[PDB]
Amino acid sequence: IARVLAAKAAVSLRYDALAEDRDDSGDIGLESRAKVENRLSQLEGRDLRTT
Amino acid sequence: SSLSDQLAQVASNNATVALDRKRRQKLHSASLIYNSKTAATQDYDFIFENASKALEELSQIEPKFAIFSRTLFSESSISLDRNVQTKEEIKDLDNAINAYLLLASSKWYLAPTLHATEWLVRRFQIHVKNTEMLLLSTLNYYQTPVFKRILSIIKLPPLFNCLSNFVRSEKPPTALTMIKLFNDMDFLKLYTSYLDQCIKHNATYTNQLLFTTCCFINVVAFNSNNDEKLNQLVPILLEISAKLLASKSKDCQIAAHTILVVFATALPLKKTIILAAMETILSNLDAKEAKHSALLTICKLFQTLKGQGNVDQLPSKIFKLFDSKFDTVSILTFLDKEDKPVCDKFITSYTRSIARYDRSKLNIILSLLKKIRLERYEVRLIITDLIYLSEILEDKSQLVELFEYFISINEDLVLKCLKSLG
Amino acid sequence: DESDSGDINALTKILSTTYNYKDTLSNSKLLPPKKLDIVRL
Amino acid sequence: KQNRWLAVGSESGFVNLYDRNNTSSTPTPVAALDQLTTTISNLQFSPDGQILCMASR
Amino acid sequence: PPPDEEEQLLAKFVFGDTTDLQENLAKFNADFIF
Amino acid sequence: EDEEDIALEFINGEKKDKLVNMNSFTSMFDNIQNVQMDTFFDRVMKVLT
Repeated sequence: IARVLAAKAAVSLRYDALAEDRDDSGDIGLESRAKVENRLSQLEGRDLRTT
Repeated sequence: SSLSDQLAQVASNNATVALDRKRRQKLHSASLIYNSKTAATQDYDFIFENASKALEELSQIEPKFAIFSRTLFSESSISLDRNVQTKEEIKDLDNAINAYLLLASSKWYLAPTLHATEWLVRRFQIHVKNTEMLLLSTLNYYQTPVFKRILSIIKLPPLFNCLSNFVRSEKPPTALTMIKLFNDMDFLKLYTSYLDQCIKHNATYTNQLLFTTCCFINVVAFNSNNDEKLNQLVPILLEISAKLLASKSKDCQIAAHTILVVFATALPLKKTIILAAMETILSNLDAKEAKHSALLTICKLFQTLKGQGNVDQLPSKIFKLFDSKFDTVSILTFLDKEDKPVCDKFITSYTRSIARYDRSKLNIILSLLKKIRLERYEVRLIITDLIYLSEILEDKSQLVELFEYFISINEDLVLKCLKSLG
Repeated sequence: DESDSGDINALTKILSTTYNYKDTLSNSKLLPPKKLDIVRL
Repeated sequence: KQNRWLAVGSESGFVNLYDRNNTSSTPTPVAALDQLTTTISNLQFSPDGQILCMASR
Repeated sequence: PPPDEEEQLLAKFVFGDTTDLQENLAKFNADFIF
Repeated sequence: EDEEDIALEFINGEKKDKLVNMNSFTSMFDNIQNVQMDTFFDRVMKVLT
């Protein structure tokens, strides 16, 4: 998750810093937040132990 | 068989006798509110006192719980033991317990229910005898802390061994494993029976239907590649759909709408099964919200039809039933909304049914065709039937107008049908 | 207790009569999506 | 009869499939098949237009 | 003369009879609760 | 016109549909809490469409 969150952290950041007409809404991050939340779910949903 | 194996079967039967002190400690130690060390110290009177109060709070929330006060939570129940009773008596006790587990299925979030069930766990050892009913009622709370406690104090039946790992484990059972438990067919028959009891008693609630729906849908998806298993799934799960559709409660019917649609896309079916499905869907369609879900389901089913007569007209009984629950104005409204699902095949069938059976609606045909773009093969079938209409039915302004519409759009196809027919 | 001697129970009935729940692919003129019926010569 | 499918091969293995029945300078392919991993040396449809056999030599 | 009702209650408590309970279990019809 | 052209005219008429795969309804479990059945009904259609 640290790898996934950091990678999406850079994308959300580079839009904050270098955007000319950025809106004060945070839309890009929220979409990024969903992808990390989904990635966490399937990553956590797995069980190493055999069932 | 070896001597050890047979003695094991004797032990399993004799689990709740409490022959000696050490056995009495393990049995009495199991609890849903208290830890082991405190549990051993308590007495039945103290436990029952909490339950009597807890049941009273549940009674205020729901009057039905008050009945068990006369049977399971009565002061005489303190002296009642299951090991000492006869075979006939234990069945009545099991029936009383199973009924209670149904009512408490929806109130597990409330604190008092966890106290009330403690009396049954301690007094009647439902965690050993009625193990299956307890797990089935609390299946949807699998992530809740209450479900974790249930696993720790319960010995899993042979069908539920998918949860064997998650007994006394920090992580709660994952969503993925619940699909595995439902995947085995034997569990589905078991869950079907429990679900059937809920419908008979009208004990269903949204959360159960949501969880029951989600597992059934997923089971189909997990079996999409293996056709032969999907075939074995149809007898079980479609049978559930008939039962859910029988229920008056709308949320039960909507779950049937979810589960039917996924098979239709998952596995092509005979038209007779599809047509039979419509009649059941339309028989008990009264709730508006169910009414919306039904219409999408009807359209989705026909799209899966991929055989000759796919766009054949509906049978007469089916047509009259459909118009009763969906007047012509409604379907036009459905055709209006821009985000409509693809429904061309059903409208082609519904179109031809009007020409065969209802002449006065023939004007509506003009409106319907304009709103939705039908496939070329569908249009050809419509033209062919309308041609026969003119020969038989008297010529009408609406009738010629329908041709006149087909004159305006794709005139050449009109000649081809006329050339082949007349 | 029991004797046989639009109805809601239509679907459950049609299940009883039919054993094969999958439409025959011989009659249909579109091929199935994921399974191919292919034989070597 | 007019053809309703168009497939364009590529060395990387991708095969972009275009629905001829539905015009623009930039058309969006309906699907982008990538199961093969090598150069597509043959693209051919079934006579009725229901199977596309893509191969790499 | 037969026992009064209020006697049957005390007799139920003193002797710890459970026949009354077992009767209700037998009469327990699930549909009635629902 | 011939019978074949009618048959070939069906195959053009048929339109693509999204097949159901194993990892298609897995996400439902995540957001199956405190949602009315009707909302859940729509989402199943959304993934199906």
